[PDB]
Amino acid sequence: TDFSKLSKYVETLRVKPKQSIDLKKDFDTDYDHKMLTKEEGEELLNLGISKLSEIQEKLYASGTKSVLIVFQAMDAAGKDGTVKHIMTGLNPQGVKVTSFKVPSKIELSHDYLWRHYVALPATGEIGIFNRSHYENVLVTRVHPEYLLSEQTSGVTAIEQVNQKFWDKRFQQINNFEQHISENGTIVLKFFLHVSKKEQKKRFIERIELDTKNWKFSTGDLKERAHWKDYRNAYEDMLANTSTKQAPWFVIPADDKWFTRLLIAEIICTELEKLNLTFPTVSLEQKAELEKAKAELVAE
Ligand SMILES: O=P(O)(O)C(Nc1ccc(Cc2ccccc2)cc1)P(=O)(O)O
Repeated sequence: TDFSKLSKYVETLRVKPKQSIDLKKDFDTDYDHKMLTKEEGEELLNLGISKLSEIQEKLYASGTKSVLIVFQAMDAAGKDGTVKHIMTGLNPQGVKVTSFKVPSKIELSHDYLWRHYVALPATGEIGIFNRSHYENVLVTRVHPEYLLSEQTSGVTAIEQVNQKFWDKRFQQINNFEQHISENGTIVLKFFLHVSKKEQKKRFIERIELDTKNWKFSTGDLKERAHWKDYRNAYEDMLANTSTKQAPWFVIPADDKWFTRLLIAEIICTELEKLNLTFPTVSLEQKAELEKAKAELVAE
């Protein structure tokens, strides 16, 4: 069955703990051997959103768990659109998106995890980090001068930054994710993997659409010039922070409907392992219900 074929492909996207990573070679930005049509993918994606909605309702109602979903990607990979698609299927009461911008002055007076810790989901809730704590081994690794504005980083000069520094943040991040995973949080992390070619095509398409044009600010393409350093930082990150307990998935991003299908599928699969059910109505509660109803009929 197609779904079964989809389910098998999905497992190839999970980053194994003791695996090495080459994003050019070991992971696709688009997939040729798609086991379904686009119109089928849209159908299935819609079933996924409804299932996720049922899960969210059960989670809010009864569950002893929280859920944290992380999105990282290069610009124009489809990250915001994906977040938005997932989100509008869900109850706003139980879901919270946090897009972490450049740190505030206050946030810069705490360690780099603090603001992420502060924003964690409460039990019964779903938190989505659109960008995350991982920016601290990505954008700040490509742009290590940013560490000089970090009063907690202990970096007065970029020569001080080396591989041990990054290893040490990887260990911090893992410890953090392990702690929350051992205290009720399900952690799931998605890297939307767009090709340099497709990013260009999307950038040009945005530049030529007058409806979207006004959102461009000076230097929005700067990160594309550091494509290779980002690739490197992503590779090293993915090889050292995917655990069985807090896995990374590398999602091909060059076809958006498919990217969305995959993420919805993985989230459903993973949260289905919690065996969430609605509360059931005991005899005592049943009695109360029938008593309440009799009072209304008798007014
Ligand atoms: O989903 P939408 O909101 O319609 C699009 N978002 C978007 C974000 C930033 C910009 C400014 C910009 C950035 C780089 C190159 C040229 C222009 C334009 C549009 P999209 O994510 O679908 O592209």
